[PDB]
Amino acid sequence: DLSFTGLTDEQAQELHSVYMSGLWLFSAVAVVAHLATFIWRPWF
Amino acid sequence: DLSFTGLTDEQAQELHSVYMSGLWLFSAVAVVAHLATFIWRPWF
Amino acid sequence: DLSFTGLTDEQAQELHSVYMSGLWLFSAVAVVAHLATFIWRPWF
Amino acid sequence: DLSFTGLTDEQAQELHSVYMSGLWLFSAVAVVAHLATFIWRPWF
Amino acid sequence: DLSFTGLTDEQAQELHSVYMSGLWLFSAVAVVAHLATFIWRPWF
Amino acid sequence: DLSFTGLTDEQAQELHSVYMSGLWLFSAVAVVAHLATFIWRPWF
Amino acid sequence: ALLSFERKYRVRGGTLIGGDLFDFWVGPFYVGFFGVTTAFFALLGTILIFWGASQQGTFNPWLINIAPPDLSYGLGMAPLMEGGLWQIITICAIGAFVSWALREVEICRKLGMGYHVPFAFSVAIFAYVTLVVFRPLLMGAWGHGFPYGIWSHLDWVSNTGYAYLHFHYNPAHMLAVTFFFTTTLALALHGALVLSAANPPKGEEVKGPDNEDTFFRDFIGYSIGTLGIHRVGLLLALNAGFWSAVCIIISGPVWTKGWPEWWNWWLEMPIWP
Amino acid sequence: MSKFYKIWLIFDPRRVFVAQGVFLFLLAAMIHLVLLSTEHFNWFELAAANA
Amino acid sequence: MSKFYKIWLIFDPRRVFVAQGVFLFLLAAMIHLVLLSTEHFNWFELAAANA
Amino acid sequence: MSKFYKIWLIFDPRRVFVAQGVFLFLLAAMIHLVLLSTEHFNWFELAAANA
Amino acid sequence: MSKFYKIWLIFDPRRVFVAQGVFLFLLAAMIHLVLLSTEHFNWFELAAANA
Amino acid sequence: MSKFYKIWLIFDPRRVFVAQGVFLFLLAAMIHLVLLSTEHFNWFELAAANA
Amino acid sequence: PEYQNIFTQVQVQGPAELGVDNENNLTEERTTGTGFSQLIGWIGNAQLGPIYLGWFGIISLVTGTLWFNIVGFNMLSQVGYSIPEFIRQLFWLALEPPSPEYGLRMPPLDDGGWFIIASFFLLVSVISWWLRTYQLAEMHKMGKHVAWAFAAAIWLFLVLGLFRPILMGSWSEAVPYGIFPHLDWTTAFSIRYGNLYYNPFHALSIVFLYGSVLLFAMHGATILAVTRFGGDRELEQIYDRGTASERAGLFWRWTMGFNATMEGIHRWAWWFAVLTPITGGIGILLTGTVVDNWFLWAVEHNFAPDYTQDYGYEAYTTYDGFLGR
Amino acid sequence: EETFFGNFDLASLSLWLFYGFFALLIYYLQTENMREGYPLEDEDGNTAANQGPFPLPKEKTFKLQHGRGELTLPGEDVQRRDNLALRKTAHGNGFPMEPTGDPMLDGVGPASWSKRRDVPELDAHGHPKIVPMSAAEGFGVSAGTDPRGLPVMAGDGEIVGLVSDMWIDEAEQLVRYLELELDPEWGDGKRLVQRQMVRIKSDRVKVRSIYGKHFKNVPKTKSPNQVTLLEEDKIMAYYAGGTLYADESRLEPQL
Ligand code: BCL
Ligand code: BCL
Ligand SMILES: CC[C@H]1c2cc3[nH]c4c(c3C)C(=O)[C@H](C(=O)OC)c4c3nc(cc4[nH]c(cc(n2)[C@@H]1C)c(C(C)=O)c4C)[C@@H](C)[C@@H]3CCC(=O)OC/C=C(\C)CCC[C@H](C)CCC[C@H](C)CCCC(C)C
Ligand SMILES: CC[C@H]1c2cc3[nH]c4c(c3C)C(=O)[C@H](C(=O)OC)c4c3nc(cc4[nH]c(cc(n2)[C@@H]1C)c(C(C)=O)c4C)[C@@H](C)[C@@H]3CCC(=O)OC/C=C(\C)CCC[C@H](C)CCC[C@H](C)CCCC(C)C
Ligand SMILES: COC(C)(C)C(=O)C/C=C(\C)CC/C=C(\C)CC/C=C(\C)CCCC/C(C)=C/CCC(C)CC/C=C(\C)CCC=C(C)C
Ligand SMILES: COC(C)(C)C(=O)C/C=C(\C)CC/C=C(\C)CC/C=C(\C)CCCC/C(C)=C/CCC(C)CC/C=C(\C)CCC=C(C)C
Ligand SMILES: COC(C)(C)C(=O)C/C=C(\C)CC/C=C(\C)CC/C=C(\C)CCCC/C(C)=C/CCC(C)CC/C=C(\C)CCC=C(C)C
Ligand SMILES: COC(C)(C)C(=O)C/C=C(\C)CC/C=C(\C)CC/C=C(\C)CCCC/C(C)=C/CCC(C)CC/C=C(\C)CCC=C(C)C
Ligand SMILES: COC(C)(C)C(=O)C/C=C(\C)CC/C=C(\C)CC/C=C(\C)CCCC/C(C)=C/CCC(C)CC/C=C(\C)CCC=C(C)C
Ligand SMILES: COC(C)(C)C(=O)C/C=C(\C)CC/C=C(\C)CC/C=C(\C)CCCC/C(C)=C/CCC(C)CC/C=C(\C)CCC=C(C)C
Ligand SMILES: COC(C)(C)C(=O)C/C=C(\C)CC/C=C(\C)CC/C=C(\C)CCCC/C(C)=C/CC[C@H](C)CC/C=C(\C)CCC=C(C)C
Ligand SMILES: COC(C)(C)C(=O)C/C=C(\C)CC/C=C(\C)CC/C=C(\C)CCCC/C(C)=C\CCC(C)CC/C=C(\C)CCC=C(C)C
Ligand SMILES: [Fe+3]
Repeated sequence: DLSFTGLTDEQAQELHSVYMSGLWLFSAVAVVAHLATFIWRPWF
Repeated sequence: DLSFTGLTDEQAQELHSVYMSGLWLFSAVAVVAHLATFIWRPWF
Repeated sequence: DLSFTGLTDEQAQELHSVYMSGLWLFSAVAVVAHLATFIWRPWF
Repeated sequence: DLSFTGLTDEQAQELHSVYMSGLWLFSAVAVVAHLATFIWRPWF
Repeated sequence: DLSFTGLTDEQAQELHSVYMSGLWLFSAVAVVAHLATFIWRPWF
Repeated sequence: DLSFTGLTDEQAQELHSVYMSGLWLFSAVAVVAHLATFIWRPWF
Repeated sequence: ALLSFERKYRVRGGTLIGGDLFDFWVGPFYVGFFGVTTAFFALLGTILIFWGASQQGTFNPWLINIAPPDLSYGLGMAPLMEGGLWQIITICAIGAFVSWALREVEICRKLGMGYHVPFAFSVAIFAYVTLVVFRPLLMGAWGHGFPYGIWSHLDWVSNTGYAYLHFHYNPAHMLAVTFFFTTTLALALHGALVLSAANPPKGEEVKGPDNEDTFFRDFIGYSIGTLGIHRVGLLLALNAGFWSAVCIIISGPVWTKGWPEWWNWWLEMPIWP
Repeated sequence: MSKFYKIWLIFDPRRVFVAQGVFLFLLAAMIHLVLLSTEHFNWFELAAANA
Repeated sequence: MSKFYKIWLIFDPRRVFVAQGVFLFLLAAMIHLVLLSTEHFNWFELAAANA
Repeated sequence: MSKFYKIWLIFDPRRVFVAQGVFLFLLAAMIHLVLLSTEHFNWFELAAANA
Repeated sequence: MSKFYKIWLIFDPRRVFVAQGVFLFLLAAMIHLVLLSTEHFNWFELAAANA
Repeated sequence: MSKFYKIWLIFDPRRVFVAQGVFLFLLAAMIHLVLLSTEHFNWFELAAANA
Repeated sequence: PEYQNIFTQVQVQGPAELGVDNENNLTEERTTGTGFSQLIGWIGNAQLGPIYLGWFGIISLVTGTLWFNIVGFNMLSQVGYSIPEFIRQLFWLALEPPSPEYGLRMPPLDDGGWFIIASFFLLVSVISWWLRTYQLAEMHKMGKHVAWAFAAAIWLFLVLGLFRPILMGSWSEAVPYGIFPHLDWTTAFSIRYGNLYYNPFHALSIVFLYGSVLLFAMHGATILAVTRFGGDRELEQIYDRGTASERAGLFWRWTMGFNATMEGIHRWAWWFAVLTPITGGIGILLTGTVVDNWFLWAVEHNFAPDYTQDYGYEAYTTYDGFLGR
Repeated sequence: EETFFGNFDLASLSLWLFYGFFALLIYYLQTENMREGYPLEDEDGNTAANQGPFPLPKEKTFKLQHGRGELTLPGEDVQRRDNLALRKTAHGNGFPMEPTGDPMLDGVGPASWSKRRDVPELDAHGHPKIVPMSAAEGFGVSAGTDPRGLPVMAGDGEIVGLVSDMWIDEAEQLVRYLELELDPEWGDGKRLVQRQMVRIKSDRVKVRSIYGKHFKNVPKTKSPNQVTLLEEDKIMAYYAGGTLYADESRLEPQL
């Protein structure tokens, strides 16, 4: 097992789950904002 | 379990509860201010 | 319980009460001042 | 065997497999974007 | 034998084999690109 | 014997024998380059 | 991440104000009260510069230019799009520079050193403040300061130099230029001597201070010593800064004609036939 | 989303709170000053012209 | 890929989180400022013109 | 090609990953900016003209 | 020509790889830029004129 | 004649290789550019004024 | 307050230090005789002398004296050999380069011959001094850093006086020997070829000059602030690290995020100073031979700022308003 | 003059070549300055996961005088301290350390010393460089005020003894240390003070960094005729630690 940071496999999986949840929430908010802006003033 | 700060699970849960209680009050005040400003002088 | 400053729970509560009292008195004075100023020379 | 970084063979194989997966996903998204752009406004 | 870098002959042979594979792949892609470009807009 | 680099006679012999092949191949490519350039556009 | 010898120096205490409310590090950087103020002022100034650039019409680093107001505004506040932004950015910059100096003082106090570095930085701060505060105040208008642009703040220097005709005839400019040249020459010589002592030709032992003293007495007949050279370098650099400030401050409020005319006192002394 | 409380096992609140406090006040000052440099939303000049 | 979680065995999450926060804020500010340098997408000027 | 994985016995993954992360973003930003400097591929001016 | 593998007994691969990467990228960028300063091979202007 | 191998007893094989690599690239670049400067052997402009 | 270590509190004096020696026998050419100055002892060493006399030093001294005397006697003859008027106009006189009509040919003594002779003597003197500085370091068994940094300034010297006039094809492109007259040459050179501000190598030279002054301020202050830990003994700190070096490094690491070593700071200093004349000479050599107007070059390469407002005083005020009528 | 392509002339080519050269020079200069204190560690003593953008340099060798051998850098930190009386105040990184006992006596904080060699520094002749004035031939005071015989004043205003001698640097003709003779009420024996922490007046010598009760714990020399590098580091660190540890008000915020 290779580890530069001292973490373990299970710890990395547990951290990645929450990180991905945060990423998806951020992306959903950005998508809604972009759709509202496109309806307001189209750029395509 | 992974803990760089030395806190436990329950301590982190308590801290997050109080932090989000502060965040929601800040957001509600800002929403009221933004609504009043939009009624005064719209930007859309 | 978690504490970085060395205070206890009861001492923190007792201090926060007086701090809130001072904050409310300051805010009341500021509100009266702002009302007088608006009556004299209104913005908005 | 020769190893300047300290890893073994299996660790290198695993690292390269995950890196290749990431590269392929990045390239696929780039290809879809390029095709949409060409349909919108063709160069060549 | 003579060695300034600290390698042996077998390690050098293996490294050169992998390097030559990479060089040939790069050259093949470049050749296909040059052929497409010459068809599109010939020089000479 | 005089040797300002520390290598022996046989090492120098082998190194020169390898170097001359690369020199000859590099020269050989240049001849084919200069032979096609002349046909395309002579300078004499 | 810390250096191999760094942990035993990272102790608590030595703050002018704040205590341990801000006594920590972020990476290699030390944070304090003045670190917080530095961050606030510097970030606000940079963001305001980029807002002004967007409202100007160009993001080209060579072409961005934020300028002070017209001379008709005097010492009052201008509209933000006609010179007020420059004034706000000037206030932010002064705050940031002072916070940087005070942070250096706190670091010096924690490490147990002298305060020579903040004192030396104060002279550069003084030159900047002379350029943007004292001279416009004496001349009566904020519009006398230089603009904030990479290539537009050279046009200001050119036009200000040619408004006194031949600026090389300014005596204080002569002193400042001499100090600059001498400082550079001394730095070159000092670096060369130390490197030559520490790095002899291959196969040779290293040298000591006796060897350096001998090289310079053989070379020119005098040696200043390993303690005198640092004093001399510091003094030369500080004199350069001080005389630059003096030369700029006498050009506007004290002398109005061309600078060649000043030497008429020498050209017409009674002692000459 | 229900495990977002675990950020406090990564970061100490003492540094985070000062960072957030600096950032929020910086944002507020910047936005108010940006509004003050337009014509339509400058309330000080609007009050003067309206009189 | 289901093995992407191994990025945290190479990078420290504490430094990556700080770098990501700085990068994201700077990128958002850059885009918002690029929009305001055009005539078609400056919402302050559009608000002024519509009155 | 089946032995390309040996590059990780030569180069440290952390430095390589950081350098690639910087390089890719700089390249993408440069290409978008180069597109914006033309007349035929500037989408803001196109949006303004088409309206 | 069968003994060309001995170049790695003289040069350290770690430095050679970095130098080669920098050289190849700079060369490709320079060639692409030289192509864009002409008029017969500028594909952006060719696309603009064609439409 | 056949004693030319002895050059490697005086010169270090590494730095001579580096110097030849640099000199050869610079020579090739300069010759290509000097040819581009003329008019009879410029291939971009000749291709332009051919079709 | 605490002692700041700017002037020495008390001085001591012992036997004079005659210097070290080796098999090269440096003592053979050294003068005998030393002095002590208590006025300069407040800031540095008090001992004066001795000095080394070689062939290069004597040749340099003689040729420099000859150059000085030629310039001075020409200036004296230009005024009628009147000493009071020679003193009155000292800062305005000069020995002038030849006229542009002579090309690279030898002009008459009246119109540049003395200028050429003086230039030859000055060149000989400077090259001989450089040879002396190289030979001393060779005989002391030390490195050759001093000679290489003196050669970097000699490069700009030679470009200003020898290489560029040859490339342009006229000895009339050199600098006159005088105080106010060489500051007139600087300004006229800047005006003739556009604006020297928009020469990128002049800008690089300014960068390096500013940086060298900044670096010396920083290094002097830092070494004086760790002298209480014996920091001024830099060589022993390089050979055996102490707490002075650690504190000096940690100050700048906690200030700006990175630091140096006790030996590595001098490399930074050496490069910043030497890079000034090199970039300056490259910039000067390109002017007139390649580029003839630097502002038009900047316009062509798109880094010249553009101004929207108007020119003239009548766009801002009125003549009566300025006078207060 | 003509252009190769577009606006490209000799000036542009020179500019780009200088850009490349300067990049290489910056790399070299940064690498040359990483020969001391690497690799990096965390606050618990373990190697850090992050090491930076620049790789470590290759090794160089010095040849010392008077038969001390060789020094190769970068290498192992031979000046490292073994047992430090320090404690952590947080479970993570980035927070200060707290002294366990007496910081002035334990050599931590601003009172820190480095582990140098236990031998005196030599001059070109091979003799100890710093010598007491009583054993220097032909030396004497030539200017300024002679401090020998004057009383010594502490930082809190107490008289602790008298100046008995001066230790000078023969090669550079400079005074390095002042030697004191302590009164019985304030300790026994003799102590040294560096010249850079004293002020000489017409009737007294003033030392402001440490107090009267701190003078008996100043580290002493092993021999009455010479001092080693370690001893000097230990003595000067002690005097500098008092600027923060002598009084409680010197450590707390000033406001
Ligand atoms: C036509 C032009 C005239 C002329 C016009 C002027 C005028 C007018 C001025 C001088 C000034 C100067 N002239 Mg003159 N001068 C001319 C020709 C020359 C020549 C020559 C011919 O070789 C020389 C050598 C000089 C040189 C000089 C210096 C004596 C002086 C520079 C000021 C200085 O260094 O202050 C250095 C101090 C500072 C201002 C620096 C301040 C630094 C601050 C405190 C720190 C900022 C931090 C920063 C934001 C951080 C960024 C980095 C982070 C990563 C973000 N002049 C010509 C003849 N000269 C200037 C002067 O003396 O002004 C004071 C000046 O105004
Ligand atoms: C109107 C004036 C023009 C201008 C005209 C010029 C010209 C012309 C030149 C400079 C040059 C320089 N300019 Mg400019 N410059 C201007 C304004 C400025 C300003 C400013 C406004 O702030 C600054 C800071 C500078 C700064 C500088 C320096 C960075 C640079 C000189 C290099 C050097 O190391 O000098 C140090 C000087 C030397 C090392 C000369 C050589 C000395 C030798 C070694 C002496 C030998 C010994 C002697 C003969 C014997 C003495 C006898 C003893 C008694 C024993 N310029 C304006 C725009 N500038 C020079 C340069 O390099 O340009 C690219 C140059 O030629
Ligand atoms: C800024 C660096 C330039 C320089 C300066 C310089 N020359 C110097 C000194 C200095 C700082 C001396 O201290 C030393 C000297 O004694 O000056 C009075 C000296 C000297 N080096 C010299 C040679 C010399 N160095 C040269 C080079 C250079 N040295 C650099 C260009 C050159 C040139 C320009 O080519 C020459 C011609 C003479 C100028 C002078 C001769 C000194 C000598 O022969 O031996 C040492 C002195 C004695 C014989 C004993 C004392 C007698 C002194 C000559 C007079 C002063 C005595 C008085 C009691 C003290 C007053 C204070 C002094 C500081 C004036
Ligand atoms: C990196 C570039 C910087 C630099 C570097 C530099 N200069 C140097 C060196 C270095 C590294 C030397 O080693 C060399 C030197 O000797 O330094 C002590 C020198 C030097 N830089 C000098 C000048 C100089 N450098 C300048 C600039 C710079 N030098 C740059 C800023 C400048 C300017 C314009 O800024 C000047 C004017 C000299 C002091 C010295 C070179 C000495 C030399 O070559 O002398 C030749 C000899 C003669 C011409 C004989 C002159 C005869 C005199 C008329 C009388 C005899 C001399 C007497 C001592 C003077 C009069 C004394 C009175 C009391 C009588
Ligand atoms: C338009 O273009 C320009 C560039 C001009 C812009 O304006 C661009 C603007 C942006 C890009 C803006 C971007 C803005 C953001 C990303 C904003 C983000 C804001 C937040 C995340 C805000 C969060 C606020 C949270 C708060 C206030 C939380 C808590 C406060 C408390 C007081 C809670 C206190 C907690 C305690 C005491 C816990 C104690 C408990 C124990 C158990 C000890
Ligand atoms: C218009 O645009 C520009 C930019 C120009 C602006 O002007 C923008 C401005 C802003 C963005 C402004 C923002 C301003 C704020 C965020 C302001 C916030 C202010 C407060 C939170 C104020 C709080 C004040 C609290 C006080 C005064 C509390 C207490 C005072 C006491 C005296 C209490 C004493 C307590 C005791 C004795 C406790 C002792 C108890 C024991 C048990 C010992
Ligand atoms: C037109 O002319 C001009 C000059 C204007 C141009 O525009 C010219 C442009 C060019 C010449 C451009 C050239 C561009 C290139 C050569 C680009 C090359 C790009 C790449 C090779 C990109 C590769 C990206 C690869 C990625 C993202 C792969 C993987 C990433 C990850 C897998 C992340 C996850 C990693 C993990 C989990 C580590 C696993 C760890 C373990 C321990 C198992
Ligand atoms: C404008 O026009 C004018 C005419 C002015 C010009 O431009 C003028 C131009 C000239 C005057 C040009 C002159 C050019 C030359 C003199 C060119 C000379 C070129 C060479 C001598 C080239 C030699 C090349 C040799 C090569 C490529 C050999 C080998 C290369 C290898 C990669 C293999 C080497 C491998 C080894 C040694 C392995 C080591 C083995 C061990 C056992 C350790
Ligand atoms: C027209 O005129 C002008 C001036 C405008 C020009 O444009 C002039 C242009 C030139 C003069 C151009 C000249 C160009 C060249 C000389 C180009 C040369 C190019 C090469 C030699 C390219 C080589 C590329 C090689 C590659 C890509 C190799 C890749 C290798 C690998 C990916 C494998 C890596 C190896 C490993 C992992 C070793 C295994 C490890 C072990 C531990 C066993
Ligand atoms: C670094 O130091 C060391 C020691 C390692 C070295 O010295 C290393 C050196 C190297 C690694 C060197 C590497 C060199 C190269 C990779 C060189 C490569 C060179 C080429 C690929 C050259 C190609 C040239 C092609 C030319 C000139 C083509 C011209 C074509 C025409 C003019 C078109 C004419 C039309 C024709 C022929 C019609 C065709 C019709 C048909 C029917 C076929
Ligand atoms: C138009 O042209 C120009 C140049 C103007 C452009 O605008 C060009 C622009 C670009 C090229 C832009 C490119 C932009 C990107 C590539 C953006 C990428 C952005 C991301 C990948 C963002 C990801 C964000 C992810 C986040 C916020 C996820 C999660 C955060 C958290 C979950 C926080 C909580 C974490 C916890 C609790 C972990 C702790 C867990 C334990 C188990 C302890
Ligand atoms: C008469 O009274 C006495 C006896 C007391 C005197 O002697 C008095 C003397 C004076 C009052 C003298 C005063 C002298 C000056 C004020 C001199 C000033 C001199 C300068 C400012 C000179 C600057 C010189 C040079 C410059 C700026 C640059 C470059 C120059 C050179 C590289 C010169 C080298 C020349 C060469 C190589 C050309 C040689 C030609 C050949 C064909 C070999
Ligand atoms: Fe130094």
